[PDB]
Amino acid sequence: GALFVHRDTPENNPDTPFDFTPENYKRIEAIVKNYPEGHKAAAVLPVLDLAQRQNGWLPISAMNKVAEILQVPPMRVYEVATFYTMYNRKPVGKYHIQVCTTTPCMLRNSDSILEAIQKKLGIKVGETTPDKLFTLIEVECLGACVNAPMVQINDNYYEDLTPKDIEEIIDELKAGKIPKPGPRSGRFSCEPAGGLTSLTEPPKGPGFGVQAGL
Amino acid sequence: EPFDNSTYRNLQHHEYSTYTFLDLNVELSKFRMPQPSSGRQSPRH
Amino acid sequence: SNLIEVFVDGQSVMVEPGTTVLQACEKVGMQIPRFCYHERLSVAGNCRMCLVEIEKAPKVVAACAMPVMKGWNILTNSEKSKKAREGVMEFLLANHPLDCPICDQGGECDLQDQSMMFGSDRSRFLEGKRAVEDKNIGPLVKTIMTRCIQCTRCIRFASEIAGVDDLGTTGRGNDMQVGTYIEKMFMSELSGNIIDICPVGALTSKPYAFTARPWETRKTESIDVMDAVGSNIVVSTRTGEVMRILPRMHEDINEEWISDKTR
Amino acid sequence: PKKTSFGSLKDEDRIFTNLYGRHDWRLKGAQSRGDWYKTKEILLKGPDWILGEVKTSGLRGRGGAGFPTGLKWSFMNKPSDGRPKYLVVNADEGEPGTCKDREIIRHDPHKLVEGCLVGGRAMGARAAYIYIRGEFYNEASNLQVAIREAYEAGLIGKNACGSGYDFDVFVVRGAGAYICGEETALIESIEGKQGKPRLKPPFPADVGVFGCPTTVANVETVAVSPTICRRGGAWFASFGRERNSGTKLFNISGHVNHPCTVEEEMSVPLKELIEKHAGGVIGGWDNLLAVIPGGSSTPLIPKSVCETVLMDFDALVQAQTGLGTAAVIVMDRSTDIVKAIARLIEFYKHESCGQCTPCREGVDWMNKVMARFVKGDARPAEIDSLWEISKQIEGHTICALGDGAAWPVQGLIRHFRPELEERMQQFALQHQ
Ligand SMILES: Cc1cc2nc3c(=O)[nH]c(=O)nc-3n(C[C@H](O)[C@H](O)[C@H](O)COP(=O)(O)O)c2cc1C
Ligand code: SF4
Ligand code: SF4
Ligand code: SF4
Ligand code: FES
Ligand code: FES
Ligand SMILES: [K+]
Repeated sequence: GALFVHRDTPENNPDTPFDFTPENYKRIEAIVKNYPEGHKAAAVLPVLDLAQRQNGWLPISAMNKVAEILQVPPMRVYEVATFYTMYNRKPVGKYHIQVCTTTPCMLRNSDSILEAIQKKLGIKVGETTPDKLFTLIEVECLGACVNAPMVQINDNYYEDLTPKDIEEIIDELKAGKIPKPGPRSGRFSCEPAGGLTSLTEPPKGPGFGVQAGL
Repeated sequence: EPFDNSTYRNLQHHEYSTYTFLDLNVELSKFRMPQPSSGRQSPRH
Repeated sequence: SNLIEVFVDGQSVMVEPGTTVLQACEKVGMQIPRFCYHERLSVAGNCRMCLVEIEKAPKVVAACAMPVMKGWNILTNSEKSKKAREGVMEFLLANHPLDCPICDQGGECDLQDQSMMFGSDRSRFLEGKRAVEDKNIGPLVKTIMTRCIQCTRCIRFASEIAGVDDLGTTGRGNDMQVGTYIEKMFMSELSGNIIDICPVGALTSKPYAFTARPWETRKTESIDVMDAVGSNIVVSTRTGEVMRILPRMHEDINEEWISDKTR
Repeated sequence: PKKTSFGSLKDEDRIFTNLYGRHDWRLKGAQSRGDWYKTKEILLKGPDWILGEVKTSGLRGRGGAGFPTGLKWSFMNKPSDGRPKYLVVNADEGEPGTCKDREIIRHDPHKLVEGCLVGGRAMGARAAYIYIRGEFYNEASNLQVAIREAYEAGLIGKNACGSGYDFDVFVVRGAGAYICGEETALIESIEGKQGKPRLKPPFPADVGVFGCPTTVANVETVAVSPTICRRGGAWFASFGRERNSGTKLFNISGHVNHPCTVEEEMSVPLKELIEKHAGGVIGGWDNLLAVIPGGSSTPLIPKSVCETVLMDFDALVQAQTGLGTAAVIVMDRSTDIVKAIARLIEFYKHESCGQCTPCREGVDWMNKVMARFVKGDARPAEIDSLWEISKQIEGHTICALGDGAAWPVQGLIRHFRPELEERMQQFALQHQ
């Protein structure tokens, strides 16, 4: 899947109604002013992401609108849209489960969590739910491998899961309520499961051993 | 006063809207400086 | 003046500072095999066939984009250079589809010639190859994108020479595909020249499509008359019949390009 | 004289005082710890002074580079040609096992922004382009409310800390790619183009983002800078060993009891590290079958070498591997090392940007042939072919992703050839 060739569809066509709210245009101005003038196409990453933030799935009309907003040729927008991850070019459910399966994450039987996702939703890897809520796909090492096999939905990490812990969060999102983004078994950020092997003392004080006239 | 060594206070990240990035980026825009000019407004000009 | 002395596999030459390594080698006569660098186009260092060994240097460097420095005997025929060329081409020539009898580039494929000169004589690819669906981009250019090597020459020609920035790349990894994403219509006045910049038969001439294997057609120099520019061209005629018109190098009239109307 | 052993770093000597989120990550807790202390004097002391102490401390590349920070930052001491000098900080952390940058940035962002301010003052840089991996949304949101608080306090911005140096910070998202961790691919990504690395030279020094002179850095690399600047290079030079000195935020995961990420002094043998902090490998030290050091790019090491080798770049080089980013991942006996490396190189194939031929083609070729190996469909000759292909990938790629994907294959072959042989013999026997 994930075909990098767009085709004219009634849902995704140049006609497709896409635009930005006035607040979205204010955000785009903020993105533009961050970068030096003359090189403004460099801001093509957030604004198009901003489109996601208001639409999720990005129609070809969204790419064309971003191209005309940033005064950049349309395919220069298409390239960054089709070369980076996320940037969903096909409609997806509002919730978007992403379970890492890389080696450090897989070692603690991440496949158990994967099959638990599958059995809870009935859907398989890829396809979204028939009710258009969740999207069962896998991701690479997103940067939370130090915890137990963990998943990210939209913009919420959950760490230190277990084939059991995912069930509650899944039917929480299915029920509408949001689970708390964080590890599911102690270990607030990354501390040892047994306890605190370090950082167990009050912190350093300002002025600790400096050379005074440094 | 007693420093609790087993608590987490990075909790405000839980209640973050989908626009939170740009929501305070727009406010931060005020505390900035003029960007340097490359001359031509576009590399295509 | 500022001419810096640079050796190439021995004998030394006078080289303008800022000159790439491959130009320095060309100053003597030996030529780096290449697929990504065109003399009148921007460099990208993409094919990695431009790799060569620098004397007393650990890793090979790309002769396409390498500002040559003091001394720097260019070991063109070093064993490490030959091994690097062999490996880079083995990688290039893995997913290449078995179309040489059916591809119009046959006999003047460049890739075939480099394989004859600097390449292996057997394939150890034990797995299945990759296939890319064709993207039509005109009645003027035949498109078989499974044969492409992603040398990015077409994209750079579209951006700088023609100026119509619609020919690009999509995706990543081995599934990266160079095309137009949208079924767009590349109809610039210089589009036909992409037929002559594509090293492989990924882009060919539709009107001439498989009319003659180019090892038969005699080549006769002449001048285009469709325009007052008078671009130098070569008529490829076999058996008393005109097959196609190719651009001739002049550097004062047409560089090495002609209009689609002329072609 | 020479420190006989290394380990059990002093708790007050740990740079990341809030690594576990035990302190206020905003301005108040940061200043309580000692962040933003003596900044004014630090800017007044000058780029030459800051570069002197960064050499004295002697930081090898904390972001899995190894190049000393001294000359790398001295590359931005030449007089300004007029182009706007910039500082860039990399925070991709897509590397299997990399979790330290995310933790520090969601827990100690003020130290990071203070590293950017002090470093950029040393660099002659107009402002900082702090690029955050797009998956870390809340982490970026936290760092930028911290940045806004600093701007309100006047520490960063015009006349930074009352010094006249007009440094600034720009929070940059990234639509997700491990190749974006590469410095030139990072330049390309932040330039709005694809995340394809550019060939050097032009080095990132003279030609960087938008053609302006820039210089990349790791989150940890610049984050440790302000503390060592306030304390002096003696603090960092004391811990660890020669060349490889100071401290590194080690990450531990895999088959360990407590897969945690902890700060510890530099050049420590693994034997202490996994057992004392991670509660030991599940099943005891005997159960430990292999350990990959910092980053999956570095080849895996059998247990016969890990227990003795220290965690320092030179020693891991002697151990036929690299130190990387201290992402120690441990695999026990029950782990199928072949399938683990299979998933790892599958990740590498998924992350290849496809620019240069060697990466784009050879990594996919490796994926297919080595998946066949994992299943067992192969002849004993193909091991040598895989080794030669790994050599072909190495050194011929524009960026170092090719090397980082070739090395795990080399380590797997070298350390577990007989396991491969018996796997394929069983595959030959099962089918008749
Ligand atoms: C494929 C690839 C991925 C990389 N990813 C990262 C990364 O996530 N973080 C990082 O700090 N450096 C990364 N690097 C290294 C950078 O290219 C650069 O050398 C490094 O950021 C310098 O860090 P330092 O300033 O601490 O020495 C990566 C390199 C490659 C080739
Ligand atoms: S372009 Fe491809 S199919 Fe055609 S001759 Fe060359 S290698 Fe063979
Ligand atoms: S289509 Fe032809 S010119 Fe374009 S990248 Fe592929 S081989 Fe090169
Ligand atoms: S090794 Fe080459 S093809 Fe692979 S990501 Fe790096 S530059 Fe791109
Ligand atoms: S392994 Fe799952 S995030 Fe790194
Ligand atoms: S010339 Fe070296 S890759 Fe194109
Ligand atoms: K051709």
